[PDB]
Amino acid sequence: PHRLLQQLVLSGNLIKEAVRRLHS
Amino acid sequence: KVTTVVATPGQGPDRPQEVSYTDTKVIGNGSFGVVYQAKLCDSGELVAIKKVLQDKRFKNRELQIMRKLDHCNIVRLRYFFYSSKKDEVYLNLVLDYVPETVYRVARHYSRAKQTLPVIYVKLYMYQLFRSLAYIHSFGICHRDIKPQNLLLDPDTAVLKLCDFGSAKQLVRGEPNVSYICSRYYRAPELIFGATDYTSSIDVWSAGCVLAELLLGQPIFPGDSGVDQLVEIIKVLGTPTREQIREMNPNYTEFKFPQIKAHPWTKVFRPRTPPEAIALCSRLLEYTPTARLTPLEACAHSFFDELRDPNVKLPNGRDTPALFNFTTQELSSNPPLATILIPPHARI
Ligand SMILES: O=c1[nH]ccc2oc(-c3ccncc3)cc12
Repeated sequence: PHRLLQQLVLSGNLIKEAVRRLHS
Repeated sequence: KVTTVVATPGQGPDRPQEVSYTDTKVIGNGSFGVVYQAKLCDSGELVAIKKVLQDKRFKNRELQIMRKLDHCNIVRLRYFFYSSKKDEVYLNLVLDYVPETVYRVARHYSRAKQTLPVIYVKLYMYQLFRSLAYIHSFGICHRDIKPQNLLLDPDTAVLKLCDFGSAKQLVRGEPNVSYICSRYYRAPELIFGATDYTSSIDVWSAGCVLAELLLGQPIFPGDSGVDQLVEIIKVLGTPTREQIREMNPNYTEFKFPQIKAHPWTKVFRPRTPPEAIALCSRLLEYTPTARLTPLEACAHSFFDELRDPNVKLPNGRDTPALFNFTTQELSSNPPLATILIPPHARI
């Protein structure tokens, strides 16, 4: 999550993915 | 050996002078550089020497910051000198030596499966907030607040903030790097990629230290950048659309599952002092402007015991100086001085 975090921020899916990883 | 150098006083002068030191010993090494421990020849006083590789046609941010600062809760820059691979230049920061860190003390109790005495939690955190009040009044943001950067004199319980290698004088409108601060203590706006953040990221990190002192372990132990947010969401839930805008106006997420915050009272052990939890809830806010200022944090009810005339350290000793405030330190809210300085503290 360095390039992954960058992607998430750029694609506007950061929270969506974090919530998914909560797992859930 | 006895090493003699020409070094400039961190205070100013700034007129160079011969400084001699001995008993040189490596006590730290990283990508930043090397930290030595040494003994001054005329004083016998111990010092730390931070050696950093310097871009010779540029100025050092840490040096320029360190030269401005003079505060009982900040590590004192005694001298600085340059050396000397052939054409390579190293900047040497000569600092007052302090033997312990909040990290190593907290780790001790943690490994002993017990919590740090509440009085120390008040003492260290209050001194932390003071140091922050001080540096923020210059517009300087530390950007690396963590237990490892909080030095402790174990006898006197004096805390000194150190390691200004990430610090920056923040100017509104001028962007700042987002990938900053040690992960566990990194403010959520930084994870969201904010470049227009403020000194309130230090308050978030201070809140993380507080929580860690209460838990015996980091509150948000992320395994990565994204997982760091996962950890935050477990406690705070998801941010509102308004909190997202407040954190990073350039970030947009139209759809996401909303999650409610976990109650603060269940985050901590049942016997955690309710006032410590209350303070924590006012520091660990998504909205950067909603967090307490360091001064406001100093004036919080949780630190009431520190303002009690009869307060003592568990070792019998009197507490360090807590009320020697300056105009610079009080500048964000000058009237708070009458609450911060209790009647027995005045001259
Ligand atoms: O800036 C830093 N980066 C890493 C280690 C370190 O240790 C000190 C220090 C200062 C005073 N006494 C002991 C250690 C500063 C410092």
